[PDB]
Amino acid sequence: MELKNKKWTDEEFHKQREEVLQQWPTGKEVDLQEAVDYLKKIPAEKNFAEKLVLAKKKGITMAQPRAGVALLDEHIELLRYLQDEGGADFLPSTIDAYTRQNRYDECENGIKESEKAGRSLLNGFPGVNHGVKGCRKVLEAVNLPLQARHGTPDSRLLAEIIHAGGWTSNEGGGISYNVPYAKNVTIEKSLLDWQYCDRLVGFYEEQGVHINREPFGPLTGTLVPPSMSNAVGITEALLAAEQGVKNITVGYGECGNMIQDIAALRCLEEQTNEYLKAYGYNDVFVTTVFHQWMGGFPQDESKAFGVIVTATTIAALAGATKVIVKTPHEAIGIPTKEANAAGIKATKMALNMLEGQRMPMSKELETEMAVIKAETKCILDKMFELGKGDLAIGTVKAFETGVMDIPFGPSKYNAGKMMPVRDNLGCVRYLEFGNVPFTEEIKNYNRERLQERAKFEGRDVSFQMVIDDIFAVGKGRLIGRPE
Amino acid sequence: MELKNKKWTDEEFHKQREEVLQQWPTGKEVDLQEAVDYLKKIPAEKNFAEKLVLAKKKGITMAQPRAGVALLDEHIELLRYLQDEGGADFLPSTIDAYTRQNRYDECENGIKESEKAGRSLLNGFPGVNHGVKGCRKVLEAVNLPLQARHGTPDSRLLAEIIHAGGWTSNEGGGISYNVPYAKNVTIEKSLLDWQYCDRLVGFYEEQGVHINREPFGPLTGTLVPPSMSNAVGITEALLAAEQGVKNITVGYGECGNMIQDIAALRCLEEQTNEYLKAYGYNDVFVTTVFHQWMGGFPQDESKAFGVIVTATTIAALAGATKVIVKTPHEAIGIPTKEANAAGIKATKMALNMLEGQRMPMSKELETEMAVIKAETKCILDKMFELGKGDLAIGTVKAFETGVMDIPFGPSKYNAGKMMPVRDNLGCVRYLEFGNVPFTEEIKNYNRERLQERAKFEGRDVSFQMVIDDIFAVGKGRLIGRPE
Amino acid sequence: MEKKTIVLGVIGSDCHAVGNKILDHAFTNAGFNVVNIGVLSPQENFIKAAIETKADAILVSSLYGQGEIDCKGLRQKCDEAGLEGILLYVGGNIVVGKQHWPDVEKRFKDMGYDRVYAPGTPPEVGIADLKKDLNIE
Amino acid sequence: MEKKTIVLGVIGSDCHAVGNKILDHAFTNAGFNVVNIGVLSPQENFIKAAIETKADAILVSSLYGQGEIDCKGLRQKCDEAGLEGILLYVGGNIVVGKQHWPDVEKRFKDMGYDRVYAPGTPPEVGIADLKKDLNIE
Ligand code: B12
Ligand code: B12
Ligand SMILES: CCC[C@H]1O[C@@H](n2cnc3c(N)ncnc32)[C@H](O)[C@@H]1O
Ligand SMILES: CCC[C@H]1O[C@@H](n2cnc3c(N)ncnc32)[C@H](O)[C@@H]1O
Repeated sequence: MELKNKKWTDEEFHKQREEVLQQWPTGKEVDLQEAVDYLKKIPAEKNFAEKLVLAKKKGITMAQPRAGVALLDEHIELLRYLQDEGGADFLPSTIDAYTRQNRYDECENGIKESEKAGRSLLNGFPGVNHGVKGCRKVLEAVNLPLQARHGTPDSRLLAEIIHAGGWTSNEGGGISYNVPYAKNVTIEKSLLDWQYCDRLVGFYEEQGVHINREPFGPLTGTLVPPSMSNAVGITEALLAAEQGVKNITVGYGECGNMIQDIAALRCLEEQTNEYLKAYGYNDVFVTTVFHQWMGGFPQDESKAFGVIVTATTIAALAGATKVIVKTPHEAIGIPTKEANAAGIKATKMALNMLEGQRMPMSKELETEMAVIKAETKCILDKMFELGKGDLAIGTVKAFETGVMDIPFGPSKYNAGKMMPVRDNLGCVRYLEFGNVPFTEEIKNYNRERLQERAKFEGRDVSFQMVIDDIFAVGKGRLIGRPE
Repeated sequence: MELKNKKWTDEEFHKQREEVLQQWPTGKEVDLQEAVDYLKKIPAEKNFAEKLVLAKKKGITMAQPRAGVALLDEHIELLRYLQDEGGADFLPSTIDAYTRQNRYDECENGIKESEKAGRSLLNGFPGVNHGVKGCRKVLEAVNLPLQARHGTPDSRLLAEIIHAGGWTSNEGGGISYNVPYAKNVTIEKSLLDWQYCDRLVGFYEEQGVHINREPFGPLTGTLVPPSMSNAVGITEALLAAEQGVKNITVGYGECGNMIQDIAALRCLEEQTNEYLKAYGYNDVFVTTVFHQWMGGFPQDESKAFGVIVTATTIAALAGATKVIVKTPHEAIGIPTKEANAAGIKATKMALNMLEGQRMPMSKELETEMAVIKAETKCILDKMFELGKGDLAIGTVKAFETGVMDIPFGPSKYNAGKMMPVRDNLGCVRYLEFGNVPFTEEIKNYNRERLQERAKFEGRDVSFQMVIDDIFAVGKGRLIGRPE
Repeated sequence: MEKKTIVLGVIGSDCHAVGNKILDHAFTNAGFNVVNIGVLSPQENFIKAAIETKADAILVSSLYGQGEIDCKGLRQKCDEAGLEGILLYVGGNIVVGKQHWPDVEKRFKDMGYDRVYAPGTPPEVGIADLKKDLNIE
Repeated sequence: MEKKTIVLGVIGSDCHAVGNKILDHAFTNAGFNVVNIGVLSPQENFIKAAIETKADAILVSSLYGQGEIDCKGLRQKCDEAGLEGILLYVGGNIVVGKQHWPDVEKRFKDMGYDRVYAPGTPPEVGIADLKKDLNIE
């Protein structure tokens, strides 16, 4: 297939489906006619798109954990605990990393070893191996909407299975589920394969079945400047809407400066709506998800609560529709159900302690918002230029030329030239610009802000500051100060 | 002695000291000449007043816990743990309640019972019974400044012992350590005995020994409107300055709405400085302390962390010089050293995650600050008028006539007519005004904000909402919504 | 007729008052005559109120933790004052620190308290126990 | 320090890369020649690199938890490839979940790993251990 930002025809989409469903024997359990009927029978309280609408209307932030284990019954018991004891508003199913690399043979071995060991040797739920039948058992055992959360360059079959399995949201995108999650996958291929995932949701919407799609804002979770992260999210939203997706949650990973994070989430939401309307997508329901600190966590569990709950306070004051819950086991390993529930309870407590409260507008916030919108528009303008008006082609050439560049991304198709670092108040700025197409005025503001940190710390801004910032939160503070 | 807001003469004060030092045999260990030399040998790192100055200078918020047990060595080991493992910036010594009621006989019995049981049967440290000798042993065993934290209407002997013991801050005030802490003590008598505690600090300052004084802002910890709380703190600050106090930390108890709380702390600091300078006290160094939620806590420890850390975020963004640490055992009992260190670590993590960040000015914040100052000035204006220019007499008469009125105060000298309740955003407002001398415009703003909650909850504003608000945080949310 | 009278206070050198006000409210709303002696109340104040009002129960609240000291000997003093068999309740935060609750409950029952309540007990629990114990359910 | 060559990678289907970058930075600064095969590396990539570069040690990083699977059999393959006695290190977040560390260390040592590192191990610990093990302190 050639890559073009255009809705696949029904015929072209059907041809792809028939190939994709053959990639594992559980694909034979996907019956689009039957799945539509099953999806339409799901109560609204368990439909992710409809509950997001509810959250927007009521102006509340919903808490969603991450969670997944190899075996079906243990996974169900896990999700039931996070629902019942944790108080989750949405439920995940986090997919294991073998599935994300399409290694269902290794999934199966991991399943058997997990059975033998009495504990999960997989780092998530192998949804392709458990098939439509298993994913439905998960949905039928819980009372909350379910969303696949993962990190999969080629998610086509996983998407067929989890949607037919009644999970009414799929997370990911052709950029955000490639560059942080792969090394050898071309941007062109991941975009094409994520066109399939968006097109499947488009098909379902055309039958009246509402399914949420959530681009993965945080990317590498390591000092991603808001404007580069927002440019990715806006791009993936536009690419999804073209394939017929109607319900989109754009996401952002916390950087830690409250004003910057609130500016970012508002710019993300405002410019996502603006760009969707500019390009003729007039019936897309946009929500936001704020991810609690996605960098290295401190190992001390009390300090972990300090990160979890400050992060939640930022999410609540930003007016995030959703917040993703970190746990006090973040530094160590996949959380126990008790550690996860602990994080959920602390998060929802914080949310209820902040009911209805929003950061009011200020000069400082409006200034940071204009910075981010200007920086994001530089990147997106150049992408449309490079693609000669086609955003999907422009994304490929943007990565080829370093116009879009994700810090620390393992993908060999990521230039790895742009370098981020915090300023003196902890705002993530651009240290090295690479080929990121900023005006001199925008570059000067980044340098001005960084120079204040050089003055305060008595040292030149440098990659050592970047390393310090990478370790700072794990060592107990936001900013990587000397010593 | 008659009550006047006039610095005691050296002769008057000395006459009182010789009476006070006879109230327990440990008064014989107090030698003012010797104590001055001892205080002057404490390094600056261990002087509370001087460390507050450094905190203000560097723009940082310092975390201070509460802590106290019957026996000396156990208390020392406790404080060392909070210092070393907790990372405290300041150390308390919380006095037991028998001391606060001057029942040193019962202190002595509790010491003996605590020795027999191998655990503290006292809820704090009996500083008077342990004497200057004991209090100096605490100071010599730690590496941080020491403050007595208590709740004592007649603190004269305690103050003598703990200051001569090297503790360079004393918390309290003639109002804030009477009405929430006493039943039968007249306002005139607690003001007079606190004039003593303030005058002792004034003597020490005249010798060049710097000692901090901290009025107890939160009062009853139970929905205290910011303007009533601030009027108390400004009053106690002015009454202390008149006796020669030079280093004052005015305090405020979190109400839970971030904008209201930040408005409250800034109004408190601004009007304390304004009033001090208006009344000719031109060399007073003012700092602030923000108390994390002083109402009922949730029993669930993760939820408790949610309160602890949201509260710390408010304190940091407010620019508080100091924040007092709650622990996950708040709902249950006096925390273990581990639960206290847990609270300190979560708090300091939050502070370090917010380094240098402050709530920027907003129209919303500007409005709430104007409301609080106007409300506070009505109360203080009426007090001065009632006292014919004398604030101490004005305070006695304000309590006699309900001009100053502390929600749920046990003091029979507290009118108990003013009734507080939260508005639809969680801001504490005046539900019933009693004799609080507000203008009709001030009263009408309070009613308008409360009507939004009636409209939103579908029920009339009422004392039932107050009950609901009293239980809400323990039940997992700020606002006592129905059902 | 017989409207039941309770004595309600906070024992010892304890000044906590919000719970006392809530408990007064709720037990009054439940139909009890509440003789509220308030905070900072020595044992004798509970006994004197109980005699003057012919109270059917004494509800001791102890929040500050030193109730494990202050609560000892109430039952005996109630016997010696002629109030044999009166209901003695104790609740709040009655020992210093988080402790294993069954151990705490036995400790106060061993002092002669009929019912012992853990932190955060709703008034409605005490109201239901008192109606049952007084056979007025 | 005298120069030695190590192979460095992230094993299996694991895509975490920030630690790989720091470890390469740190071990390069300490004077090592780091042959960095990067993320998503099967066991064969470590061995092929060790052979081509005559490496003195293989540092297997494993963050995503499934290293307990992926890491089994590396030593045997190193033996069969003629790399007998080569140093094998494994660190990162190498099992799924918080576990009792002595059990984890024995599990990976029994697989044939010379040193096994817990979560949050500073690279300086690995560098010092490697200097000791290669006797170049
Ligand atoms: C607000 C508060 C304060 C205010 C109180 C204002 C006032 N005068 O009322 C202030 C700040 C002044 C205060 C002071 C101190 N406090 Co205080 N306070 C609290 C707090 C935060 C909430 C209490 C409250 O009002 N709750 C709401 C009301 C409605 O409920 P309640 O009082 O808990 O009681 C309910 C239930 O227990 C039950 N109940 C209570 N008694 C009874 C009896 C019966 C028979 C029944 C059936 C039910 C029942 O029903 C009540 C109503 O619903 C608690 C901790 C918490 N709960 O989160 C600490 C707490 C009670 N305080 C405590 C302490 C130690 C102190 C001091 C004694 C400090 C000291 N070392 O001297 C001082 C008081 C000095 C003195 N002389 O006693 C400790 C007790 C420690 C322990 N027992 O191990 C607590 C538990 C905090 C802690 N975890 O350390 N406090
Ligand atoms: C940022 C991050 C992400 C980013 C990574 C971006 C990228 N491509 O690099 C994103 C969000 C994409 C990501 C994805 C996922 N992640 Co992740 N990630 C992290 C996080 C938050 C920090 C990692 C980090 O960069 N630290 C900073 C660097 C400098 O330190 P480091 O990586 O830990 O490595 C240092 C030390 O460990 C040590 N070290 C490491 N290896 C070795 C080896 C030797 C020999 C020595 C001596 C020392 C040593 O030195 C290194 C340098 O300082 C951690 C949790 C945490 N630590 O708080 C989770 C974490 C590693 N992730 C985890 C998981 C499970 C996932 C996924 C695998 C999800 C899944 N189920 O598939 C996916 C990846 C998909 C895949 N194919 O593998 C888990 C692992 C669980 C477990 N082991 O039980 C963790 C621990 C989170 C958790 N507690 O659940 N993640
Ligand atoms: C670093 C990856 C981002 C986040 O992804 C969470 N995550 C991944 N897999 C699982 C799982 N199987 N169960 C619970 N949380 C999981 C981690 O905790 C981390 O916060
Ligand atoms: C309710 C009193 C306010 C705060 O005062 C703390 N407090 C009182 N006494 C001690 C003590 N002896 N040790 C540790 N904290 C103490 C309580 O926990 C509460 O948060």
